[PDB]
Amino acid sequence: CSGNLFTQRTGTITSPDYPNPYPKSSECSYTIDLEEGFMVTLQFEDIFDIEDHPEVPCPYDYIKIKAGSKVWGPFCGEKSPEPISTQSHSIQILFRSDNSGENRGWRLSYRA
Ligand SMILES: [Ca+2]
Ligand SMILES: [Ca+2]
Repeated sequence: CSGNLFTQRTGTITSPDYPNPYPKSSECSYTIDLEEGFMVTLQFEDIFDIEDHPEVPCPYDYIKIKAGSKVWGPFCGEKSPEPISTQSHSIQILFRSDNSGENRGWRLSYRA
């Protein structure tokens, strides 16, 4: 769940094995890499189910997105964020999980 490079102008990315529980000890990363001038919008779809924590926001299981100097996240819980207009052709996503719990993860679609 590392190394993927997405170069088509639309696509779908999910947590490993979605909608089944994601693996424990996940250290996943993904890149969307389109031609300069393209502008990617990210929209979560379907169920969103990332373990949360009572003491800190999204410490150990989380998704985070970066485009240029902009970072969105970390996100977790049972509700996705609203769609993200990245204003970029170059997007980095990472997804972490720890060794406990049994949550189903995430699905997002991207378009440019
Ligand atoms: Ca691991
Ligand atoms: Ca967990």
